[PDB]
Amino acid sequence: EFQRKLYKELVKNYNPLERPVANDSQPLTVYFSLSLLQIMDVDEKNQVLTTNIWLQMSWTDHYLQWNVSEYPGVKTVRFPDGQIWKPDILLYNSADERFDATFHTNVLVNSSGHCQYLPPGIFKSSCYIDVRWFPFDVQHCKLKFGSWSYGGWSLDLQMQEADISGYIPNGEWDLVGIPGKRSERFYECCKEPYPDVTFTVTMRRRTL
Amino acid sequence: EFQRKLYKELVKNYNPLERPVANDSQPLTVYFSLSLLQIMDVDEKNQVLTTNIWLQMSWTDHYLQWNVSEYPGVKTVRFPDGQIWKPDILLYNSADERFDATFHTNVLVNSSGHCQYLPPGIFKSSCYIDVRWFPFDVQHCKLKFGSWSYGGWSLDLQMQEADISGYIPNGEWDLVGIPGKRSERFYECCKEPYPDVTFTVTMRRRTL
Amino acid sequence: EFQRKLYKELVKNYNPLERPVANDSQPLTVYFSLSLLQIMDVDEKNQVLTTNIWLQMSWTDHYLQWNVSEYPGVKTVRFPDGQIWKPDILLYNSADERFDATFHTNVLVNSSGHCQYLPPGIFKSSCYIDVRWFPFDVQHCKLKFGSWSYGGWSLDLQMQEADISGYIPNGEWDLVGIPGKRSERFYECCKEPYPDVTFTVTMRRRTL
Amino acid sequence: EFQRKLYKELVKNYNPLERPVANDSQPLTVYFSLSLLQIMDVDEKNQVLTTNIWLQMSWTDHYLQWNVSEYPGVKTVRFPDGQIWKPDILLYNSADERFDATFHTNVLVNSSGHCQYLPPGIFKSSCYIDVRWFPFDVQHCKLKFGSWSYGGWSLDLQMQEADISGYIPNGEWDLVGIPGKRSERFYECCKEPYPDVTFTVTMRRRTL
Amino acid sequence: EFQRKLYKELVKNYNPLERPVANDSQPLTVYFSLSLLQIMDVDEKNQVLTTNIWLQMSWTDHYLQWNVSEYPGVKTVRFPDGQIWKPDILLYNSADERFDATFHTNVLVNSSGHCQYLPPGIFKSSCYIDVRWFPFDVQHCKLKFGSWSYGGWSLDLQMQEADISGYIPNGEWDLVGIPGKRSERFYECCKEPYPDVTFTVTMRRRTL
Amino acid sequence: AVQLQASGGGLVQAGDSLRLSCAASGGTFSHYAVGWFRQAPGKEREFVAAISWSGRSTSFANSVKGRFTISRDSAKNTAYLQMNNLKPEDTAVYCCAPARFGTGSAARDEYDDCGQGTQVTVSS
Amino acid sequence: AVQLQASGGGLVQAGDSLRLSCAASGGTFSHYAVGWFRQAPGKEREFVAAISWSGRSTSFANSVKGRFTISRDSAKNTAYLQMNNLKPEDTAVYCCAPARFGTGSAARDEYDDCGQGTQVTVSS
Amino acid sequence: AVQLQASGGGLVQAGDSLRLSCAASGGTFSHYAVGWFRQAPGKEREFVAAISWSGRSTSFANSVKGRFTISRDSAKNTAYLQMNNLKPEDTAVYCCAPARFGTGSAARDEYDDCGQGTQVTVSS
Amino acid sequence: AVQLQASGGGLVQAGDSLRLSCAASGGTFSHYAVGWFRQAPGKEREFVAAISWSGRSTSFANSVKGRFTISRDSAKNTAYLQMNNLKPEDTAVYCCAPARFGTGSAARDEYDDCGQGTQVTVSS
Amino acid sequence: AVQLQASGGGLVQAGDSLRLSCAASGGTFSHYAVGWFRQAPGKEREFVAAISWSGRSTSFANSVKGRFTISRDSAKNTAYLQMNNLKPEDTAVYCCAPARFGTGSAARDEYDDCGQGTQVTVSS
Ligand SMILES: *[C@@H]1O[C@H](CO)[C@@H](O[C@@H]2O[C@H](CO)[C@@H](O)[C@H](O)[C@H]2NC(C)=O)[C@H](O)[C@H]1NC(C)=O
Ligand SMILES: *[C@@H]1O[C@H](CO)[C@@H](O[C@@H]2O[C@H](CO)[C@@H](O)[C@H](O)[C@H]2NC(C)=O)[C@H](O)[C@H]1NC(C)=O
Ligand SMILES: *[C@@H]1O[C@H](CO)[C@@H](O[C@@H]2O[C@H](CO)[C@@H](O)[C@H](O)[C@H]2NC(C)=O)[C@H](O)[C@H]1NC(C)=O
Ligand SMILES: *[C@@H]1O[C@H](CO)[C@@H](O[C@@H]2O[C@H](CO)[C@@H](O)[C@H](O)[C@H]2NC(C)=O)[C@H](O)[C@H]1NC(C)=O
Ligand SMILES: *[C@@H]1O[C@H](CO)[C@@H](O[C@@H]2O[C@H](CO)[C@@H](O)[C@H](O)[C@H]2NC(C)=O)[C@H](O)[C@H]1NC(C)=O
Ligand SMILES: *[C@@H]1O[C@H](CO)[C@@H](O)[C@H](O)[C@H]1NC(C)=O
Ligand SMILES: *[C@@H]1O[C@H](CO)[C@@H](O)[C@H](O)[C@H]1NC(C)=O
Ligand SMILES: *[C@@H]1O[C@H](CO)[C@@H](O)[C@H](O)[C@H]1NC(C)=O
Ligand SMILES: *[C@@H]1O[C@H](CO)[C@@H](O)[C@H](O)[C@H]1NC(C)=O
Ligand SMILES: *[C@@H]1O[C@H](CO)[C@@H](O)[C@H](O)[C@H]1NC(C)=O
Ligand SMILES: *[C@@H]1O[C@H](CO)[C@@H](O)[C@H](O)[C@H]1NC(C)=O
Ligand SMILES: *[C@@H]1O[C@H](CO)[C@@H](O)[C@H](O)[C@H]1NC(C)=O
Ligand SMILES: *[C@@H]1O[C@H](CO)[C@@H](O)[C@H](O)[C@H]1NC(C)=O
Ligand SMILES: *[C@@H]1O[C@H](CO)[C@@H](O)[C@H](O)[C@H]1NC(C)=O
Ligand SMILES: *[C@@H]1O[C@H](CO)[C@@H](O)[C@H](O)[C@H]1NC(C)=O
Ligand SMILES: CN1CCC[C@H]1c1cccnc1
Ligand SMILES: CN1CCC[C@H]1c1cccnc1
Ligand SMILES: CN1CCC[C@H]1c1cccnc1
Ligand SMILES: CN1CCC[C@H]1c1cccnc1
Ligand SMILES: CN1CCC[C@H]1c1cccnc1
Repeated sequence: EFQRKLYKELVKNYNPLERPVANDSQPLTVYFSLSLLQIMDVDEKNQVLTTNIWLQMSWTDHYLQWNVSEYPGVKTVRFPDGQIWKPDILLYNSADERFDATFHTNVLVNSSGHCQYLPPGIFKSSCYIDVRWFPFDVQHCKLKFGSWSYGGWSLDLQMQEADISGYIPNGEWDLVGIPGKRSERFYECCKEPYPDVTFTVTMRRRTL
Repeated sequence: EFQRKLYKELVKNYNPLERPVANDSQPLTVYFSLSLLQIMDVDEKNQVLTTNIWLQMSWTDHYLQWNVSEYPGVKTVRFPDGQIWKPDILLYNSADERFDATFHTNVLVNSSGHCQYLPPGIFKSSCYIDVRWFPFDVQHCKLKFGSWSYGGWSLDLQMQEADISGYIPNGEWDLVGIPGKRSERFYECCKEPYPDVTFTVTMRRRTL
Repeated sequence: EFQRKLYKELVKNYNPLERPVANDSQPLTVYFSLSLLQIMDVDEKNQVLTTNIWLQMSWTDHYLQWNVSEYPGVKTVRFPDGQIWKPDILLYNSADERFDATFHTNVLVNSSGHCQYLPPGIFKSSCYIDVRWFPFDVQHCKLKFGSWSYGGWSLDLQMQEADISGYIPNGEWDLVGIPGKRSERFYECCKEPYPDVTFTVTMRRRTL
Repeated sequence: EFQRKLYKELVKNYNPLERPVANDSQPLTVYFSLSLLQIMDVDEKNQVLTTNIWLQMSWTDHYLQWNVSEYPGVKTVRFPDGQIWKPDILLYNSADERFDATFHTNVLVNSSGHCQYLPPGIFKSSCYIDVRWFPFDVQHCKLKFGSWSYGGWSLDLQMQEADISGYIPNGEWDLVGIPGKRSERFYECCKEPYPDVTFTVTMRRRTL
Repeated sequence: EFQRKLYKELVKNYNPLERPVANDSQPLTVYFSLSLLQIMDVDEKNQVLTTNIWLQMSWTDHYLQWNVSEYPGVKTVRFPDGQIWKPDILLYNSADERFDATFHTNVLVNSSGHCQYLPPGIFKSSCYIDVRWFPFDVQHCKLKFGSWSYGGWSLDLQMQEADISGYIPNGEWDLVGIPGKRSERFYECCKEPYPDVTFTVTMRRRTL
Repeated sequence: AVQLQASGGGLVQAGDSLRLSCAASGGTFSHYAVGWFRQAPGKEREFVAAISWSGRSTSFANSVKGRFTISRDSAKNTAYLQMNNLKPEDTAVYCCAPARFGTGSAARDEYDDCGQGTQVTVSS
Repeated sequence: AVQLQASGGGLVQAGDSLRLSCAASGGTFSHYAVGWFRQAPGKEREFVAAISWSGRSTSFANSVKGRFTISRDSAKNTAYLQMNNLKPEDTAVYCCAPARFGTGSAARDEYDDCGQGTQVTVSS
Repeated sequence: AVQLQASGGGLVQAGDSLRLSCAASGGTFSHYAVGWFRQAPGKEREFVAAISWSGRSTSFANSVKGRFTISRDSAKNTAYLQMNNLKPEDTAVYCCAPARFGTGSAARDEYDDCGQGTQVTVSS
Repeated sequence: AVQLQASGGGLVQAGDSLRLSCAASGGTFSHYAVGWFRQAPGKEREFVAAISWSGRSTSFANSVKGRFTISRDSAKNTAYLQMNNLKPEDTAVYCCAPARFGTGSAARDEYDDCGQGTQVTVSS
Repeated sequence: AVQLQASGGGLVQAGDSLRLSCAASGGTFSHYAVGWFRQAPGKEREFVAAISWSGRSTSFANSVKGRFTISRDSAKNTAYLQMNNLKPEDTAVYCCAPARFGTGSAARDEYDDCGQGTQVTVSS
């Protein structure tokens, strides 16, 4: 059995608290993307938007690598939560009581050390709905994601276009697009800049 | 006492993170089935369906085997959660805030290494209800289950017919049938196909 | 100090995953009983009954025994959850989202190895309420309890009469009795029969 | 550093499952008291009372002692949950779904081995509200606390007067007093008597 | 790799239960501050205020220090919950059922041993709303934070001005200011004074 | 049974039989298993034979499989080890160890510290 | 009591009595138990006798069960071991070890490192 | 297979071949791996060769890489070790140990206690 | 301080004094404690003396309590051990070991591996 | 790289130089660190020198700090240890051990079992 040998070899000397970088003097690049599937509800009185979304995070470990010729039949491995390093990506404008509303799943790694992480969830965010132009109006709701404890010089966050291939049309609202933008801000807490990624919903009310 | 000896022998060198396959070059076959017991509620305003369901997963381990002649009186063992490998079957179209709403129970294994897993739960899923034909209409609600991190070439998912022997008739809706279908899809995240199983509810409103 | 010595001696070689039987070829006898204290609510629209109930489970371990003459002053011990074997008794017709709604407490054992377990809880179950005879009618609500992974030949479940000594009368419903019955059923999942215990509420509406 | 030495010395040979008594043949004395801060809500339809309360439990360990002259600068220590023995005091007439609604905090111990425990919480209990004398009436709501697995001969529970110094007056109800009483009862489950402490709210409706 | 070496060196002999002080005879100074971002809701009937807030706690460890010249490329480290000492700051006037409603995140430490902790959350607190001057009135809601088990002589709590740079204006209420004040009180439980920090909301209703 | 003490050693000639008795004291003898170990003059401790707490399971070494036997007696709180056709390489110190509700296996992690044993010597 | 030191060794003749004293220092002597071990010239360390922190429980070996005795004295922070009818095989180094709130058992995992002991020799 | 016993030792001359057989008993032989160790007169135990439970993986030492070979036989529940071109430094005691579903590696933490081995001596 | 090296050994006459120096390198010397151990020719390693990272706590053995002393010097990153009135039984190898933020206790689990020590011999 | 084997030993005269080579096989040599240990005739194993998996970190003992050097070569999957000005006390057996993504430190818990080493002797 080669899977047992591979797992035992990989687990050796691994520390989940260490950022999987090879130089320690350069930031680790992480690619972030979104996949919306359904706008479950749009609350006007409470200014809350509910949607079903899958997150997509991609990076490289450099510590989980092996030669496939020495472990025939093994090309990918999966690790549960709390056993390998994972980015702490959070939604800034969260309206849920728990704040974080993501279901943790396994992380998949291939021979080259490339790690992918796609947690599904139902996210509630605070959005401002304008009803001045009731019959005809376009609403813009923003979702802001970013690392909470990792800033610049440590984690370089890059954006990828959102996927709407599996989107399920809503009976009362029509989606126009989900543009994304990457920004970098300064906070009074620290002098280190922090990047973030913001996506726009761009909903439109149906006149019926 | 033979139960202690059997448990101690089985626990040796076991790794929950390893797929219990004997070749590592062939997929592990898992049989999946459903057992509905009651349609607790059908929400039209929120487009949500609530039901009581038992899942049924069957597979083989090849690592939990023993000769019954050497352990007289012992023919089955039970393992709690987190101590043996288990499929990560999830409902794609989940409407619950927790996403996963299954109560974890023990896994039963017999002398041949056959493992069964029947978690009960109350599942909430998003369904579209059409009220155009209010007095007379048939509603189709789909429940889609699949592995989240295990795709083709690793886990071969097979379907079994749903059981409705213990179904409790509802006072407002009548069940016509629960057909099931197995499909295979491609996702932009990975080039590996992923199978899934979809069941249909086929409810009908009672004219009273 | 004798309590430390007794605990250290008892903990040796104990495995929580092993059924505390002395032969391995005979079922372990478990006595089950109920204690209702208050019918908090009766929901007609949702067909749900809420009550406050204490469960009572009694059995024998055969692994937790000592001579009181060698440990003077010690006659009982208490073990928390997850450190000793416990029956997996569950309510089949549960309506709560969590399914299981029991608060885990300590298990008390005396010198002879007799274990008692009395978890309190607030249980929600699905009951059918008939309002055809609105002013005068008797409602029968059934609560079904049973082992989920232990069937016949392993766990012999016996019933004891319910206790209503501490029952608090309700201002809108009157209790007539709580009869209990033990049954044995066959399920399509396995060929091994499974026993269960069912209790009836027998409520009556007050004419005011 | 003396704090590290003190902690390391104290942790040796300590067993959280052992009652911190010096004789094993005498009950451990525990003093119990309450501190109400606000009557957040009084529900008449559901017969439920919500309040903000701090519990106060005081006892002695006899295992956590040291000479302050050998550890200069150290006079108190704090232990988290699950690392030292704690009484299992619970509210019998609980209406919350979780049953237990107390936030666990640290336990403080001084040089003599005296342990104090003051958990805050918001408690929901079932109370009967009589509206026959609507404009003028006094409502009595009882809160009953007691040990669940420790009875007589093991834990001697004593009562202390409730503290209302920090009480915040309510705009619709006026508090008259919170008398307390200690009682001892027998239950059909065991032949060992169990003590309990009951407090009364004594609310009055404001005529406006 | 220097990050692994630094983590392994730091973890040695560390005890999370010890207050990171160098003398044991002087209090540890902790700076506390608040950052409000949005007044999500103001409930008048239930006397509850909901807001989105980030807490800011700053202190020094004296046990997590290193020479940057011996670990080139490493200038900061991050520790998860439960692995290092953290202040037990809680909100006294909490109205949430869980009482504590803070999402735990990592703690960041730089070469000098300075630790920062900024948990985000949605806090519910009990506030009194006066509607006598309905069209025109200013409401004062107080938020009180303090250490629960650490009093004077152990933890010296200092206050810092609140940050409102990222505040999002509300459509129905206008913020005037968030003054803060540090106080010290005596409780009947202990003779040791306890400090606390109170912030005021100072909301005003918009006349539209 | 908490404290086990072995006895019955002595000097015997090659090809003879010997009976060793391990007596229990300090607890209930029916709640523990009995295991036998040999120390040898200049070698390490080695398992010899073991019996479960109920007497339904027994285990032996490979060089002792056919010549030794083990039995229980709860009335006298004594375990008996019978050795037949002794050989010169059997000269060593035999020690008796308890195991609470043991399965009578060769694993050394389920036993407690052995007591003071008995020396036996075989002369050619 | 944190740091225990044994004394009272010497040369004695077979059949005589000897009294060894283990004195405590560095902490509260009433919070710890006392255990005695023998090193022997070429053998391993072996338990001899032990007494609980309160003096209500005592434990002895099997070859010392009837000849040795153990007592406590909190006034002088001293544990006393009395040996009667000494035998030639009792010549060894005796060491004293503490155990915080110990039960006076033979388990070696509840004791701390032994100190520098006292040598005793018995001449036939 | 639960209990493994090695045999086939003897006296051989330098440059000859030898075949050792490890027989299994007490369980299913196809569920365990087989590992070989050498004790040596005054040195510590050292790994020699190992084979996985399915026979698809093998491992050897560095001084034995080219001269030894390992094979399985489930019909007779026996593992065979063939040694060719023996050398004077190969004189030692060889022991056989099982490993449940082992990968045939040199790690010592996945094996059970070795049994009583066979002595082999090589004369120049 | 990460890497500690001891020096100052030599040959001395009974009743004389000796000063040993343990120098630190590879890290901050003020973040670690220093402990001294003796190896002895045919005995096991034994603790001798220790000092906390701040110098406010010290610990000594029982046979060295009155004759030895320990001091720190952060300027030279050196710990000094002064031995007075040496005795013939003090001839051994002395080694110096670090402990990160240690309390200067005798516990061996809070120290790191000792380095190469210095041999000292006392002649009667 | 999974399996490391050392070579290059021999007999040399005091004051000469020697080059030892540790070759890797069985895996990727760039994913592991290399550590050197000395066994000595009658002493215990001791660390000598170590190099990280990337070659950016090195560690040496105190008696070898100035005379030895360590280098890597991924092309030949070989680590080289150069010893200059050998001394009589350097006669011992040198063994090479791997460490997956090691930091080149002296800690023994991050290394795997050493292989069969090479004997080197220095004559005055
Ligand atoms: C493991 O996966 C990675 C990434 O999928 C493969 O490396 C390349 O990664 C970039 C993005 O970082 C892709 O655009 C390339 O297509 C990837 N190369 C491919 C797919 O050949 C890496 O090759 C994979 N390792 C394997 C297949 O053994
Ligand atoms: C253990 O259970 C398995 C499966 O129930 C038995 O193997 C066969 O499995 C297939 C399905 O994979 C069934 O259709 C067969 O009926 C099973 N054989 C039977 C029931 O004889 C296996 O035999 C069982 N092991 C036992 C009973 O020792
Ligand atoms: C420990 O408790 C058990 C059960 O309570 C006692 O054994 C008997 O158990 C049956 C039910 O299984 C009761 O009807 C008997 O009354 C019990 N015997 C009694 C109460 O004497 C057992 O005796 C108890 N052990 C003690 C008291 O040492
Ligand atoms: C530790 O606290 C206890 C209790 O607070 C002190 O012992 C006495 O306890 C009783 C109640 O059990 C109080 O009424 C006394 O006032 C306490 N004595 C005092 C306060 O002197 C004990 O003295 C405290 N230990 C100290 C201060 O070292
Ligand atoms: C680590 O951070 C601390 C605090 O940020 C720096 O020490 C000083 O801390 C005070 C507040 O306690 C600040 O007002 C000073 O500005 C800080 N000094 C600075 C920023 O130079 C400490 O210098 C930092 N260590 C580094 C940068 O290596
Ligand atoms: C790490 O990055 C720095 C600059 O960011 C560079 O100078 C250095 O060479 C890098 N490390 C290595 C090993 O090349
Ligand atoms: C993997 O191993 C094979 C077999 O030794 C070898 O040919 C190949 O080069 C290795 N792969 C890499 C990337 O070194
Ligand atoms: C594993 O499967 C492959 C093809 O899927 C096959 O060639 C190989 O023989 C199988 N393994 C064994 C041990 O037969
Ligand atoms: C189980 O053991 C018995 C007794 O040795 C044997 O006859 C039988 O063949 C074994 N079963 C298998 C499947 O080998
Ligand atoms: C176990 O039960 C079987 C029958 O159920 C019986 O034949 C056997 O004797 C019992 N065990 C013992 C040890 O008596
Ligand atoms: C318990 O111990 C006492 C004292 O040795 C003994 O008399 C009694 O018989 C024992 N109890 C049992 C059930 O053996
Ligand atoms: C324990 O209490 C009993 C009576 O309750 C008493 O006889 C006994 O003496 C007490 N223990 C001690 C050590 O005094
Ligand atoms: C604490 O230690 C000091 C110093 O040895 C001593 O004087 C005092 O009596 C001790 N306290 C107690 C309660 O023994
Ligand atoms: C600790 O503080 C006290 C007074 O608070 C002071 O006397 C003492 O010197 C301080 N400790 C040190 C090591 O200076
Ligand atoms: C850090 O190390 C460098 C190099 O040895 C040294 O020059 C510097 O003084 C050190 N820093 C401190 C604060 O001692
Ligand atoms: C960038 N983060 C998001 C808001 C707070 C800030 C932060 C900075 C340092 C540690 N934790 C959080
Ligand atoms: C097939 N899965 C279900 C949707 C996401 C996808 C996936 C792929 C890889 C890792 N995790 C999830
Ligand atoms: C008897 N149980 C209740 C319903 C499912 C069934 C069962 C059988 C085997 C394993 N788990 C559950
Ligand atoms: C006194 N307790 C409160 C009600 C149940 C009873 C009890 C008795 C024994 C074990 N657990 C609970
Ligand atoms: C100061 N705290 C806040 C209220 C209770 C008090 C307290 C005192 C001692 C231990 N826990 C809590």
